[PDB]
Amino acid sequence: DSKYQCVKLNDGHFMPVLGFGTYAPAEVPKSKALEAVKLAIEAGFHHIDSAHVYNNEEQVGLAIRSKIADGSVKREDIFYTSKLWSNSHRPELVRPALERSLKNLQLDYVDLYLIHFPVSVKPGEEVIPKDENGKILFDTVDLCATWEAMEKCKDAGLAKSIGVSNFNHRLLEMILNKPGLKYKPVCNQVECHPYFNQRKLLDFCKSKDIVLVAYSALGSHREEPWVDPNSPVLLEDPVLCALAKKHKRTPALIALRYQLQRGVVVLAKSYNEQRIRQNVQVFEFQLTSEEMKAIDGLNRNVRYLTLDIFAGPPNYPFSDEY
Amino acid sequence: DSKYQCVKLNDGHFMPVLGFGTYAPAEVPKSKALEAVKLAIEAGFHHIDSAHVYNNEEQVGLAIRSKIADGSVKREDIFYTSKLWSNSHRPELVRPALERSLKNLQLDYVDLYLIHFPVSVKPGEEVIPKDENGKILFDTVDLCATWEAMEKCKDAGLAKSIGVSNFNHRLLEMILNKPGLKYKPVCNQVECHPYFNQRKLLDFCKSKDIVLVAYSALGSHREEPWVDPNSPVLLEDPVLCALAKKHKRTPALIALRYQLQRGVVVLAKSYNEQRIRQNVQVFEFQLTSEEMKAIDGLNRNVRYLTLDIFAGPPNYPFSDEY
Ligand SMILES: NC(=O)c1ccc[n+]([C@@H]2O[C@H](COP(=O)([O-])OP(=O)(O)OC[C@H]3O[C@@H](n4cnc5c(N)ncnc54)[C@H](OP(=O)(O)O)[C@@H]3O)[C@@H](O)[C@H]2O)c1
Ligand SMILES: NC(=O)c1ccc[n+]([C@@H]2O[C@H](COP(=O)([O-])OP(=O)(O)OC[C@H]3O[C@@H](n4cnc5c(N)ncnc54)[C@H](OP(=O)(O)O)[C@@H]3O)[C@@H](O)[C@H]2O)c1
Ligand SMILES: C[C@]12CCC(=O)C=C1CC[C@@H]1[C@@H]2CC[C@]2(C)C(=O)CC[C@@H]12
Ligand SMILES: C[C@]12CCC(=O)C=C1CC[C@@H]1[C@@H]2CC[C@]2(C)C(=O)CC[C@@H]12
Repeated sequence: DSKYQCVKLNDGHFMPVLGFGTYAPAEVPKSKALEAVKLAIEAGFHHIDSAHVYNNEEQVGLAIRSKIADGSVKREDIFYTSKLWSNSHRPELVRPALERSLKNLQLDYVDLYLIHFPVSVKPGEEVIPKDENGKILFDTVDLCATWEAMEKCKDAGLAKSIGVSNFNHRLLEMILNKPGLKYKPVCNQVECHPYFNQRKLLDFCKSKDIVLVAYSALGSHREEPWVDPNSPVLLEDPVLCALAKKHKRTPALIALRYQLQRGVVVLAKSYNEQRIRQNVQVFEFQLTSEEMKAIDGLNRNVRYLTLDIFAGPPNYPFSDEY
Repeated sequence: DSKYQCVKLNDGHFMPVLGFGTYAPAEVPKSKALEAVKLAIEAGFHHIDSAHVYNNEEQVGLAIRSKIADGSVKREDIFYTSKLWSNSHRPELVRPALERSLKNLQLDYVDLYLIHFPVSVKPGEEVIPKDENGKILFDTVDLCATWEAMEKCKDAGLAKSIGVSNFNHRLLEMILNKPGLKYKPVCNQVECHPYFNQRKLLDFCKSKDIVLVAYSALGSHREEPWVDPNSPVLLEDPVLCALAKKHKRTPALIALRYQLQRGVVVLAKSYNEQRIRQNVQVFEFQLTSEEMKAIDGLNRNVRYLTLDIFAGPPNYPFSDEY
């Protein structure tokens, strides 16, 4: 209980292998993230994933400090992730954005800070800046300079570990090859589930001792207009539903356990007390090789989150094969 | 260095996934055991595996206490395993054997106690009792009764968890189907390596929430007469050597990593300070799907430890398919 399952990252820190997702669609009020994160900690989640752009870090920070102050957990046993939004990729703005997140959290450091998405937009107060014709104002930024600035955040102790999200093979290579590289990314957080299992990019990341962290592992929030409402619903999949019945679990738990067995650190968002608790059952059963092969067979090239609002610049990550 | 990778067992306890093997052939002085377990703890091993029959518990116990007393580690961060030898299967001899191990160790409890080998031999003080012409004297003991005595040792707090070693499918079912079963075995510790990968037994264990723990994962001690001197040397395999070269590791480290990635808890014995430290590097890289498949391909029905001196009784575990 005072113990939990973690993986060693390439900088020597440890990451719990089940993480709590905190993004909620625009219609959901704030008090909701506060209570959900408390419940998550209560249930046994020790890894909590957020971002500046989720507009919840005040509530998330409060939940974590509340659970430390009530004695449920110590700060050392919470692994909190934040992410740098694309209007702060300029290296002059990286540390201020991190300090801005720490101030909202009222925490002294994050355990992990990520580059949220590799397409940069113009700096300023708008998170999606637009021109007088409604066109997104993209910015030309060298992400190797952004990386340098993230490395100095780790040196300052403001982020214990640094990594990336939504990077493809070419963009990881660009960082791993950077002149004067000090710290590799510990992770690449990307969409990953049995309809899009990312085996090629997963193998690339394993070959470089980068951990792949899976978001939308339950099929995503399905929030319009980010996700099309006619994409297939992952947790309705017949093979997952059959395995869940066989195991007396649930399709979600099957989807979660698949990732754990393939060496993926898996996130799961739920703001529902029963499902938050149910998701921790991932550690209570195992899948056989034939079950794991049946789930591998489900891959169908369904990307829920294409984020094509950001397509056009060379750093848009999803037009490459991987 | 206060975190480390563990798996949850079916009784709620946690087992670190790399364990330090302490058996050495007769010719090696027992002082090497004391020194080796101190090095292993110093290198970051938190799981230590021994047995009454290894004749080293006085030394292993002293190593553990020496590292507790020096402030290196706390008792709650060592996972210590002992095993019940076959001269003590009669239920009335199970607790006296556990107490005898605890007195030799000077510990108040083991974290794990296993039935070492399912064939029983005549009770008394010899661990391999022989007749007038040097033949083993076997005994007829109902392992379900043995198991009940094991459950009472767990209830007494003298073993935090209980499990088995060298059990096959049939023998595990015997236990799982016993009327009145209180505690399933948490594990089945068996020979496991790329030449004998146990995929059938491993799948069955995963389906029953039992963790398979691999011994002889580096290809065994190769001690004669227990291991056929003509059997192939695991760590000379060209697939393992090629993956070690690709990874800038060693064939031993590839064999260890393979087990971690298939959900097996792996032991490694070394009494060499350099190799003890090297073996912990298992947490510093990852194998790709392609490399895992290539290692899967090596399976070749080579069992180093046939233990065929115990063949004949029906509980001899290695005749069955799995
Ligand atoms: N790096 C990035 O770009 C990025 C972008 C997106 C997201 N993320 C991170 O990844 C997290 C997870 O991804 P996601 O937000 O898309 O959602 P997800 O985890 O795939 O969850 C999808 C949905 O599953 C439901 N659910 C959860 N547990 C369940 C269970 N046991 N049974 C049935 N349904 C269940 C949730 O509804 P209820 O809440 O009603 O349970 C939720 O709406 C995010 O919250 C965020 O922290 C990162
Ligand atoms: N349950 C049971 O029936 C059972 C029976 C047998 C054993 N076991 C348990 O499992 C343990 C391990 O099995 P094992 O004793 O057969 O041996 P093992 O772990 O397969 O292999 C040990 C041999 O490998 C060498 N070695 C270790 N690390 C190495 C490296 N990095 N590179 C090259 N060589 C390396 C050791 O030599 P050095 O020492 O010289 O380094 C030794 O010669 C035992 O010690 C015991 O704790 C259980
Ligand atoms: C990152 C994000 C949330 C998590 C998710 O899954 C999908 C998106 C895509 C667009 C982001 C959005 C969060 C809020 C943003 C910044 C806006 O206010 C307009 C664009 C939008
Ligand atoms: C059980 C054992 C240890 C670990 C291992 O690898 C397998 C063996 C070989 C046979 C056992 C031995 C321990 C020493 C034994 C018990 C004797 O005193 C005569 C037979 C011999």
